[PDB]
Amino acid sequence: IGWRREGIKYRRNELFLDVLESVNLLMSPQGQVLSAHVSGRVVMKSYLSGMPECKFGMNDKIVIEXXXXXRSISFIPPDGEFELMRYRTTKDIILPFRVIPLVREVGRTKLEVKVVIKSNFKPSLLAQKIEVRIPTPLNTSGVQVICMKGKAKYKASENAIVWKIKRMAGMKESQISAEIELLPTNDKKKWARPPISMNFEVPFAPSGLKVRYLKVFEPKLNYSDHDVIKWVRYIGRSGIYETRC
Amino acid sequence: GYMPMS
Ligand code: NI
Ligand code: NI
Repeated sequence: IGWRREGIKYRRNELFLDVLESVNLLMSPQGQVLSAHVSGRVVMKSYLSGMPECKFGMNDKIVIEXXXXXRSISFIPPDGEFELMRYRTTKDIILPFRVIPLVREVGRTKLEVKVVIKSNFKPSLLAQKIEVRIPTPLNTSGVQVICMKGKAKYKASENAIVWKIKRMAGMKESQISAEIELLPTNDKKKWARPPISMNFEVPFAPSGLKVRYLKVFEPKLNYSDHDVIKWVRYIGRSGIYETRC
Repeated sequence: GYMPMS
């Protein structure tokens, strides 16, 4: 085998699986999914004695891109960290956040903007590193914001209001209110509202993918599957996650 | 984070 050496020994035969997924979303103002897809990979970090024959079991939510395919992949892993597979999904995707924008014009001077985010996942799970990005027009002379959760700055250079939230549990609701003070502008120029975009990180796979087992068989050496210490983690992050306002 | 596999 060109990817694994012969005499590997570990007192502690341990493995770690990472399900890493990017969820992409384009949503209309009223809540229609215009486009949604997940890109994921599974990274394995393995410390297993000898030359173990491994079998990776999941739950078929997935369109997969040296192993042997059978819901079930069989393989002898290289020692250390490696990428076990890449995959893509478009069906039955968990959208972790709903963004509900609201924009009222007030003469030619104010823009009243309210944005509500709802977390759609188990309340025992926490999203982290949440950022909500609200674009502002170029003739913006000032911004007032109120938000009961997190912090928000108008970043004039970036022409955006950036709302940051460290933690948010599932099945919760939060909102920000902004008043966008506008300069006079060429009348025929009308504002084409860019989307409100999110970033976040969730401890589950938006695809729905579940690891069911990783079975280790090593026929020469005197450890077996129930000897192997096995860990899994899921890191779902936003890709393009845009809601049209 | 890492959770024991069941
Ligand atoms: Ni490790
Ligand atoms: Ni035993």
